[PDB]
Amino acid sequence: YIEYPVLQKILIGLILGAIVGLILGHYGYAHAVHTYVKPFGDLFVRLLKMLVMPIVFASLVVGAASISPARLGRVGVKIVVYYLLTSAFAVTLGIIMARLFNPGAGIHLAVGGQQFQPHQAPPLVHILLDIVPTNPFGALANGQVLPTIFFAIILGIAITYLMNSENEKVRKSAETLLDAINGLAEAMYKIVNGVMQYAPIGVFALIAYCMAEQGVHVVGELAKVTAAVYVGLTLQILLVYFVLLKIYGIDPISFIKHAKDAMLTAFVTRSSSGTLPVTMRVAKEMGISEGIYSFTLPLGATINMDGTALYQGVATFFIANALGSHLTVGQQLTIVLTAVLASIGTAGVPGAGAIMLAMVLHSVGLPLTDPNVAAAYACILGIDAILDMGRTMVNVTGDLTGTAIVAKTE
Amino acid sequence: YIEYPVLQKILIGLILGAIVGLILGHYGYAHAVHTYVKPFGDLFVRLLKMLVMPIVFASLVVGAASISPARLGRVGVKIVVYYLLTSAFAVTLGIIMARLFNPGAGIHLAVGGQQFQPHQAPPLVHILLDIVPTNPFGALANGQVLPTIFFAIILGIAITYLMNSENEKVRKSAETLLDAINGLAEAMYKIVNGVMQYAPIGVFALIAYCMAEQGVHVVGELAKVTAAVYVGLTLQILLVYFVLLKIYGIDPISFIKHAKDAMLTAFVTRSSSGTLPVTMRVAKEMGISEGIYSFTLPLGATINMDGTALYQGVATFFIANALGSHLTVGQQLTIVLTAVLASIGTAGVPGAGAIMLAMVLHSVGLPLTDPNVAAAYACILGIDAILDMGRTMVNVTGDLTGTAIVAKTE
Amino acid sequence: KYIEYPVLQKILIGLILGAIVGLILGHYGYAHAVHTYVKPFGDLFVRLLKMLVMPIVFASLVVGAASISPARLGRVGVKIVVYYLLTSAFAVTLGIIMARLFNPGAGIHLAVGGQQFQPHQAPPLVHILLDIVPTNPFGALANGQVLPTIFFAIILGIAITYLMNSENEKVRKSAETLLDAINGLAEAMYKIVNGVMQYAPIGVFALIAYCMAEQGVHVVGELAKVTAAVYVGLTLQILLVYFVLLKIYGIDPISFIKHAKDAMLTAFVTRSSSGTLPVTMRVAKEMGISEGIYSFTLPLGATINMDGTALYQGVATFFIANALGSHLTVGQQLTIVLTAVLASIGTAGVPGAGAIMLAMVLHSVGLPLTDPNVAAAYACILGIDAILDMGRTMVNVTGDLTGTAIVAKTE
Ligand SMILES: N[C@@H](CC(=O)O)C(=O)O
Ligand SMILES: N[C@@H](CC(=O)O)C(=O)O
Ligand SMILES: N[C@@H](CC(=O)O)C(=O)O
Ligand SMILES: [Hg+2]
Ligand SMILES: [Hg+2]
Ligand SMILES: [Hg+2]
Ligand code: NA
Ligand code: NA
Ligand code: NA
Ligand code: NA
Ligand code: NA
Ligand code: NA
Repeated sequence: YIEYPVLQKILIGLILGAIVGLILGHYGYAHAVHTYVKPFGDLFVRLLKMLVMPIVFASLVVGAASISPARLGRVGVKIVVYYLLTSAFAVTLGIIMARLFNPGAGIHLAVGGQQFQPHQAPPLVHILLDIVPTNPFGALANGQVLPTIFFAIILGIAITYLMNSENEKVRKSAETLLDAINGLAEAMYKIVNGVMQYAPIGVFALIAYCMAEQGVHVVGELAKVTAAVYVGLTLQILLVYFVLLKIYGIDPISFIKHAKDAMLTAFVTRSSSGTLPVTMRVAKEMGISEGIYSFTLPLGATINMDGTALYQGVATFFIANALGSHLTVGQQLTIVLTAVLASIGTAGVPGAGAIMLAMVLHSVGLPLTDPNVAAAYACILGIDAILDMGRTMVNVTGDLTGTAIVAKTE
Repeated sequence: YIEYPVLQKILIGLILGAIVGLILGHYGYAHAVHTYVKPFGDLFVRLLKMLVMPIVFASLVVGAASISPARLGRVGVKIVVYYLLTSAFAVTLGIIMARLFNPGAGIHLAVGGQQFQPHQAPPLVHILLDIVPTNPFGALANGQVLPTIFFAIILGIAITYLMNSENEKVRKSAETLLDAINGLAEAMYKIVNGVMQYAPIGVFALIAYCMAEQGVHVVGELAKVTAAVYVGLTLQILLVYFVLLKIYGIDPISFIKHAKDAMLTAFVTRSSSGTLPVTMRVAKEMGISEGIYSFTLPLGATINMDGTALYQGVATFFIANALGSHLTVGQQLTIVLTAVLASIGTAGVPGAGAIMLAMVLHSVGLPLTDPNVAAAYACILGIDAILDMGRTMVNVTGDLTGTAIVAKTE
Repeated sequence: KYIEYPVLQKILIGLILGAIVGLILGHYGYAHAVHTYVKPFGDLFVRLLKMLVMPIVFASLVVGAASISPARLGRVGVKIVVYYLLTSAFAVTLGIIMARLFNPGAGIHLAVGGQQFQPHQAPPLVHILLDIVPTNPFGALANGQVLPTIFFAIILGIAITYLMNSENEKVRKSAETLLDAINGLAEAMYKIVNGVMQYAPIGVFALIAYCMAEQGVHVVGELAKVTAAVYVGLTLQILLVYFVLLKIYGIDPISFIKHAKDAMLTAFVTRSSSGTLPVTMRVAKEMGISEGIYSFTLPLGATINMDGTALYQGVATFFIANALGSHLTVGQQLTIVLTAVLASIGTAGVPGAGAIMLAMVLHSVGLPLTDPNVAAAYACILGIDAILDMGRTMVNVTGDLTGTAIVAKTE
């Protein structure tokens, strides 16, 4: 009986969660909320957590095979260099956005009864080294997001080199495997949309609790982050796209004139993908060559989400702050590096980057298996659909921009 | 040098195990049996244990893709509804069969020196929740039958939805994967028949011991179960099939008249599969439409083993009773739910349902990694080929019945 | 990266140049400068190999087992696998007796944890056999467990083939696409070998910049001792094993080498059993051998049938035993024979294949690479690998040309 505008569907359980919560954080005892409504956001949280392991790894084998030299011609060398440098700046700017806003801190929580401890971050030599997983199976098997990453990328570059192989038997294998890995990837996102369908219930319970148990003080903080994000996203559009459209030859204000339909679709769809027969239509409607908008636009569909990278920058900081954790330089620029990858393999479905955030949380020090960490995560997971729209939308823009700059080079 | 009627082959080591045992549980010291002949049933037990994990999972991804809406047309909606409601009643009736007989209890054993403890079955909220595996890889990797299941069925439903996909790249992946997962499944059953070949040795040692060390008191108890099963199987045939054949239009006593050859083959083959060019032949020799007996008969080959579902009902109870464990309501109707699935993905080979029993043992509270549990399992594993015949046979009948009732609807 | 040279000479450069930056800094300077600074670079190397060890035991053996599996090979190949299996089996026997003559390692006595290597107590036979049917195959791979992993590979790869014999199509296509996927893991995994093998000069540099830094000059001999124990076993294999049965059948054994010159030298410098196949099959035709005979056997001997590796894995397991202070027992003696047969059977035939695959046979005698001491002794002999890899690679290639010629006479 449940099938509605799947974005409005959430926004309904969200403004209506905040309200069933807030009041039962008065008249009633939110240990009625705690015992009864809470397990439902938990069923939600977990269902995502599930996907986090397959879809880090499955994704990155695929996505790594997407860029791998020598697997892309020089028409695509001159676009990946763009994609990589653009989405890297985006997280830099997400860090500096959430460095301006203190999104979270003062939302101080300590769920175990004890405040989050950071287990002692060890000698550099070991921390680097300790990421070549000694048994890659083990890595996936239990947890280990980092090695699991290094092992995906390593495989995914190898995978491609076997398609270059002078041998047939070797190539058909190499392929059928790369195929099977994708399809895991895909089927795994199919499960995302699965859970995303449970999402209204889940998101209901999630801020029926942030409102129930964090008082009204969270409301601001949740907004503070939204602000930190959007005002960074449009700070990205202005200080980052318009900045280099002007550098090359494309009239930057009129760029938006033709690219209107794409971005709005990207916004309300909350799916970088959904907006591609809208993006490529727009792409043709601005001089762009058949072969150029055929490579780049549907490759920027998955790889190249500046909107996600900035998101995962401000999200990692919202968790740091939540816990009571000084996110250190170094682990600063880890966020830059890890949210680049974290973006690179973020689906471009509905709630992709919220799951993929785990990867970058995990890599700075905050493992989702840590009551405190996974509390601060369960919170920002509640205002995700609200970020997912500006997010999705920039992600789509960033492909139209790069397509246009490299169009000028050809 | 060993190649005989592979069913008579076992029944030889079985009546000749019970005899080498029983006597060496007198004149000689069955700590000669314990040290010398026993490791040979163990090599057997383990070899099955091995398969249990791949073939729960590989099976259920495949088998879930077999039913998954929307993957089956309404000709098969009107048969799966049958299959699911029939095999469900079968375990209900298996529970009530072994509720009448006390198959096991008084076979009280305590192998660790200590009697089986049940580790404390925790808060409902957690027990449900705690089956969305947090890392699917982990789940399989170490043990975890339940989540492993949930994740199978969740994947296999997703898998199918990608074949519905408007995209080609997406469908070919989705396929090659679903292909690879099968073939695991298959190659895994190939290993079953492997082990099943060692089985005569294995089954020899198994009741050369139940006879050596349990006294003669077991002999009855082993029969008690056989009784509890067969008199449940033919109680199924009479009170369940004849009951609804009479409800629709098919003359129920004459149904058996044409279906003779199928059932006997099913009996001696001990392979639901072997009996399909025999089942479909009989299916044509009773008015059934080419398209109807083409869908349902070879789909009832794997899915829809009323005979297995009942088996796993009475087996779970034989272990409960063996240990000294009151199998509780709830975990009662768990057995109903779990042995439905446990049946749904039971191979339809030789010794399929014996392995797949673990899945349903495991799910009530008795994990095969618990000396006591896996002692009670190693015993009933010895009279498996004796059940496997009545079992196999009903499984085959249940497809011919459903085919005939849904034939009347068309 | 600017780094692309004769990839074998490339290593031999960082090796004679490691030994020299090491040796001296084990005087003037304090090799706790070496220890803190240059050492992690060999470790990045060691680890990168270790990575591969698990996939490429398993992926390899599923494939390789499907290579032999009856009934998957006709009687033209029955009469060659029987050769291959008996030849490579004797090779490790001869590797054991080579390193039984030389004491390669011992007196290189090390105890890294501060404590000397303990052997954890090798349990009742019944359990030790039994305990190799992995109870959860996933578990096995997942965490470590080389032996079961193997048993489970070989068990699958035999089954895999049986499904291709299947009267059913749906059953065969699956069976295949899977057996395809598993290969390609296999293959992609060895692509990663060559990857690491490219880092190798750095890695090998650091590795004996240390064995030279911290083991004094005493190691230098010991490292050579092994090389000796290997080569003088390899050419003891050629003379006492090949020439011995070429003379038994009909082929003039000294003139055999006359036509097979080009193949062996290529095999030597390539350090790649595979690279030397359009060289091996060319020579194979230039000695009467039938089109159908040298088409089956030579490129099947490419991967399966590395006498040169089997002997290597024999002397290597002994170099580790000796290093630690471990009496390698009979039983675990003939384990080495059995395990280095398989260990060879699925050794890639790439560059540094058999060094990785050694882990499989170390692991199966009692020395698990997860044991500081064990994986110290391993990191050492890993440094003089490219030096062995040449004689090794080369014999591996010879042994296919021999078997091809003997079974040629039978046809
Ligand atoms: N919302 C983004 C992906 C993400 O969730 O980060 C998109 O689909 O475009
Ligand atoms: N014996 C059944 C399956 C099972 O063992 O439960 C059949 O093959 O029909
Ligand atoms: N060097 C051998 C394989 C090995 O390293 O053992 C070859 O490629 O022929
Ligand atoms: Hg919150
Ligand atoms: Hg018994
Ligand atoms: Hg050394
Ligand atoms: Na995008
Ligand atoms: Na992405
Ligand atoms: Na059936
Ligand atoms: Na079944
Ligand atoms: Na070879
Ligand atoms: Na080999």
